[PDB]
Amino acid sequence: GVDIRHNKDRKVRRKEPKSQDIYLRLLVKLYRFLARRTNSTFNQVVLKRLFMSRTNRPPLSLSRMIRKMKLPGREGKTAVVVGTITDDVRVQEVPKLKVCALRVSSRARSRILKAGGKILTFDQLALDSPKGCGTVLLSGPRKGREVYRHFGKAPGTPHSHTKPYVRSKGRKFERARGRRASRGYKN
Amino acid sequence: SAHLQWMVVRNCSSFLIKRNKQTYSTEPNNLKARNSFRYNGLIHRKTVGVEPAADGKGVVVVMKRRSGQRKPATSYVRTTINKNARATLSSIRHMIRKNKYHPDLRMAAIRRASAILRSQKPVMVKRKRTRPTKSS
Amino acid sequence: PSRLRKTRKLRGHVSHGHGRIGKHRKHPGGRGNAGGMHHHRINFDKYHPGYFGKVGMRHYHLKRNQSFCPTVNLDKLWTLVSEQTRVNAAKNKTGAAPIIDVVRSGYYKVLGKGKLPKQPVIVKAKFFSRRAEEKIKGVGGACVLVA
Amino acid sequence: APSRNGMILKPHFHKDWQRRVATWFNQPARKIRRRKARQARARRIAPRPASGP
Amino acid sequence: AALRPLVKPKIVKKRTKKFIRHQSDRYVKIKRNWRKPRGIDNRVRRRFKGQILMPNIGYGSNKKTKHMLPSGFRKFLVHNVKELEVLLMCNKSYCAEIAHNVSSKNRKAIVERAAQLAIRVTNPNARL
Amino acid sequence: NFAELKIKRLRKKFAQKMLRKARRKLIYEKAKHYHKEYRQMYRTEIRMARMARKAGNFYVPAEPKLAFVIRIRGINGVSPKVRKVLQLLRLRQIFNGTFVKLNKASINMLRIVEPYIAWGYPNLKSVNELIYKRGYGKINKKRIALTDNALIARSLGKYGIICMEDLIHEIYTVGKRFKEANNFLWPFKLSSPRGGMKKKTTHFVEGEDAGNREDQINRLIRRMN
RNA sequence: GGAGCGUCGGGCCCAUACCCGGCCGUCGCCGGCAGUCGAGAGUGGACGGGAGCGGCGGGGGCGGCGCGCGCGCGCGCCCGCCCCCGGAGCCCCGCGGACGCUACGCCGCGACGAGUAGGAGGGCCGCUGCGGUGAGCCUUGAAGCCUAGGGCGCGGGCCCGGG
RNA sequence: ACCCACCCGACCCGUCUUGAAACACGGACCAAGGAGUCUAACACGUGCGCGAGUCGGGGGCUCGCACGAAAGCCGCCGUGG
RNA sequence: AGAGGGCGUGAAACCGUUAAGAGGUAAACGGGUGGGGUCCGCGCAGUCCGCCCGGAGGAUUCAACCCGGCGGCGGGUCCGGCCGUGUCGGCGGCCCGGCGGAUCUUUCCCGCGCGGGGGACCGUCCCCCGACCGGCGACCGGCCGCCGCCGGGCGCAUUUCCA
Ligand SMILES: [Mg+2]
Ligand SMILES: [Mg+2]
Ligand SMILES: [Mg+2]
Ligand SMILES: [Mg+2]
Ligand SMILES: [Mg+2]
Ligand SMILES: [Mg+2]
Ligand SMILES: [Mg+2]
Ligand SMILES: [Mg+2]
Ligand SMILES: [Mg+2]
Ligand SMILES: [Mg+2]
Ligand SMILES: [Mg+2]
Ligand SMILES: [Mg+2]
Ligand SMILES: [Mg+2]
Ligand SMILES: [Mg+2]
Ligand SMILES: [Mg+2]
Ligand SMILES: [Mg+2]
Ligand SMILES: [Mg+2]
Ligand SMILES: [Mg+2]
Ligand SMILES: [Mg+2]
Ligand SMILES: [Mg+2]
Ligand SMILES: [Mg+2]
Ligand SMILES: [Mg+2]
Repeated sequence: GVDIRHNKDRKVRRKEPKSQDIYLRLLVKLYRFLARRTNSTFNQVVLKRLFMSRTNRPPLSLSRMIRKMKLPGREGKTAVVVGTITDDVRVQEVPKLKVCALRVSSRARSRILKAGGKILTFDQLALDSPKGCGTVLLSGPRKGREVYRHFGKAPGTPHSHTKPYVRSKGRKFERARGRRASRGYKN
Repeated sequence: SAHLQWMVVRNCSSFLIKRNKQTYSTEPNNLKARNSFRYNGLIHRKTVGVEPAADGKGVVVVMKRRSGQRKPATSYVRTTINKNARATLSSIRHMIRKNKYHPDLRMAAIRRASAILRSQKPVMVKRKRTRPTKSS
Repeated sequence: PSRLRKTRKLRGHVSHGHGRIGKHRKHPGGRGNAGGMHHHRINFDKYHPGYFGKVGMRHYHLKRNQSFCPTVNLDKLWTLVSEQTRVNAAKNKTGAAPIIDVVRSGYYKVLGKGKLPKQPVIVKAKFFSRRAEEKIKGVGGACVLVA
Repeated sequence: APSRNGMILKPHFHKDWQRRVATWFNQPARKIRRRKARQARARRIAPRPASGP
Repeated sequence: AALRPLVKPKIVKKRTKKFIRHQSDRYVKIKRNWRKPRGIDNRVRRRFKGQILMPNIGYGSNKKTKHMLPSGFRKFLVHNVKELEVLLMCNKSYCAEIAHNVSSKNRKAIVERAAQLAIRVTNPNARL
Repeated sequence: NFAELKIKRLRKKFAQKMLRKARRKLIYEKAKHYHKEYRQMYRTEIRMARMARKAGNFYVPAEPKLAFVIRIRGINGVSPKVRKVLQLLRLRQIFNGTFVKLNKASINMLRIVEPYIAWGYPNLKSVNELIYKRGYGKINKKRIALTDNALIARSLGKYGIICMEDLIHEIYTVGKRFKEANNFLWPFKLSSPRGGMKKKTTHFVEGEDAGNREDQINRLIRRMN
């Protein structure tokens, strides 16, 4: 008899993508290979991200991709995003970029290409740079989802600012006993 | 591609046959009857297939062109080899090795031809061997 | 797809995943939102702060269309018009400034979030913010009230 | 009984509602019937607009 | 002089008797078919000394010889002639079973074809 | 192209074979030295006492540096403070053992697990027999048997420890690099004590097997190793 | 003259505990393999001038960074070569690559494996009906039924023989 | 795998229970039947499509529906959510 | 009629008999052997096959080679032409290229400041040839090399078959 807890012996990370789609799965076959045979950890990070959920690979807006490449020095590079590239209607002038993405929305595609931008697929990125050399690996804001505003220290727990799940906002949906001082108390 | 359409097909094709813990595949120009990527007639730009001759004597090799698949009518190109066993193999060998065509296959293609030339063994001889038929 | 659901995997086991000390009885709490004050209170006042109690003024024959006032931010004002108004402008050389009827596009108020590009406008709208006005003037434009 | 976070929600299934469920298996059959009846009315008002007035 | 398989190793089995179901002996209503007991007290399900055994993955077969018939082959249930020609390139490792439902005319047609290709049949001398 | 490369590859081949020879010779001389070192250590303890004894004097030799610690009772119903220390000595299973350098900290940790272990001061031979018969590396967290020095070197060679012999000298003299050589060794899975024990549950002093038995840990080692 | 009681020896007895080995599963390994040299790896390769038995004349270190299977060499004859795998013949081969590669595949190393309530995963486990699909099976005998017949699977179960 | 013998092991299941072989209940035997369903609402997770949008209803245009009460299309494509 | 008028199939409980075996600790069960039965596989030697080789017998036409024909592959000279990506030149399709636009013009036209259609303009989609480059599985034609098949040649130290 041995004393170990077998409690957290199984690591819960993903191995493959849970999706069954065939084009992504080909990318996975390609980046598994590169991951293992190259020294590049870029390939490993990319590989890891191909297995993740929709939630877990959030969309990267065009404006966010602009400003991250506006940063000093990462000039004449390629931005990479395992998610999708979306438009920003609240940005106007779009520099000529180099981009990798699993998806780019039709607007975002036009705007970039009109600028003299190049768009790449991930099979194309590999041939272009199999060890991820000269890349900017970005990500969309993970904690964008409105979901997260309900997460945390519960509402009605002093110093929480945590959206309650409520049928409809309005004068008479919550905001009585436990928010006003006038009505019982407040947190 | 080859790989893309293998993704579509791997588990669903009419030619496949699971059952009894094995799997197999019945698509034509698959030597080794495997549901493999390697050994699949329909998928690959260049294909080998070693069937027996309809005569009952000999073997047919079945190359695929590259010229134009899209046009299956014209795509495969058959060729009977009805020669002295040892020769038959060598002709297949050269077809495969010295044309640099499907080099991966080739030894499987030889064994198939070999087994086919075994088939055309003698049925009567086998019957004699199994039963002694002596003194009732 | 019953095939996939959990009761298929519970077949054979006695309690059906509801335990055997305590069981699956009918309504052990009370039905629904029963006990909001008594005996379910803690859940109510740690996930629904402010359920209980009145507040504010009644309003008898509310009709929502009276208070209709959809807003738009400067952020994306140029979105209302075709790019070639914003292009034939930063060009032209008359110092023209194209009109943007915001009420046509379905927004009544113009509030002031965001940077407006240095490029004159005439914004026609039912209502404006203070800041939205200011930003518009700073671009070298003119806010315009409409009924 | 409520369990840790969720909309304290009021469904309106306390009356005998299953006595008054109204299915829509008609609707295709309906949609046709209107459409026939429509084409008939056109044909009756011969060169007059199908529209109406 | 029957068809020898390619490799005829020693199959070695961990357990030979069927695991039978608790109290299948006592009652005609209970069938031998294994069932794990889920009873709160249960001699068997709590592994007492002297009781009927519970199947585990412990008893598992060695992967080399799992599904290996005594003869050395694995079955493959052939259904008609066309279905045989699969085994052509195995024959030394898989044999052909013919199905129960196949007719005594075309049972014959299969058997002689398998005899050309040297695929061993596991129920040939039968229908007649 | 061809004959130039071939000779370059043959040259490479040779330069390896030379180096292999060299490192082998180092190993051989390192042992020979350690043979002389242990000899010198043994005699020069006797030397001392005889010289005290010549005078009306005493030679109190050094208190021991290093001790082997065998877990001699099982893994049921064991107090949480004990249990923690037992898994700070890596003594998880029953009849696992470890070398342990002694000091005020370490000794007291053994004091808190006394009726759970048998321990004491191992011989030279004990350190050899344990290392050669049951010497297993921790090599990418896989218990792997020390079949060659290529294993020891690969892991401990950044300390000057390049062979089984070096390892034995680091363990036995409790060198600078003891912590790292001792942790490299996977804890010693020894069999049951042949000829049995005296009594599991009681201390050595009082007839049983537990606790410090100092010299006599070596007898126990032989009947278990 | 213990087969009693107190003190102590040797010796022997056996648990699912410990050790070694087999086999099954699970976990872990930034695990390996989409076809390459390489085992404390501590380089490889142009290419130009100047030359050659020269070399890089550094620690009782006991040694790792440098040395004795060649660097230049045997052949063509001091000068030239030091050549190409469609052929070096291979323990490594960078020219092309499994018997192997259903990449949801295949392979290797370690570790571990009680379980109610409860949870999750996988079931080429099982039932009935639908779209597809098996140039499936079936009066030369389907379903069901029965079987001291033959087997497979850890098991749910399954397949064959005879009736 | 059928029967028999012998050595060792071995109390009857289900269940509520801190505790069941119990002098605790249910159970003579066999067959068939027999219990976590569906709708609605919410939340989180996951898969797919599109993405500052998205959406399909409801309605309409295309057929006697064999398959269709499907399928397709709509400045209704967005009244509206 | 092993379908006989409540009759297709005809399970289990339960009963009758026939056969076999057992029998003082209720039976039944798990593990482990033994004995007997039932069938099943044999063998009237199972010495099991397959390569290659050496010898010994017997028998057909070759292979190796050229020659003629067919088909296939691969290649570069991209040689010649079709083919299409990125770029530049034609402002050439632009009216013989259409849609879209809150871009413009009511110098226009038609219908009643508005609707429809022109006409500018911008965005997008197509012709002409030249140049550079990815020369891309997107194809043809010749030439080359290699492979395979058929038929010609080769009659036997060969190449087959068989024992
Ligand atoms: Mg556990
Ligand atoms: Mg539950
Ligand atoms: Mg219950
Ligand atoms: Mg409860
Ligand atoms: Mg109307
Ligand atoms: Mg209990
Ligand atoms: Mg205890
Ligand atoms: Mg105690
Ligand atoms: Mg377990
Ligand atoms: Mg349970
Ligand atoms: Mg109770
Ligand atoms: Mg009680
Ligand atoms: Mg009980
Ligand atoms: Mg009692
Ligand atoms: Mg009761
Ligand atoms: Mg009763
Ligand atoms: Mg039932
Ligand atoms: Mg969701
Ligand atoms: Mg009848
Ligand atoms: Mg009847
Ligand atoms: Mg009937
Ligand atoms: Mg009798």
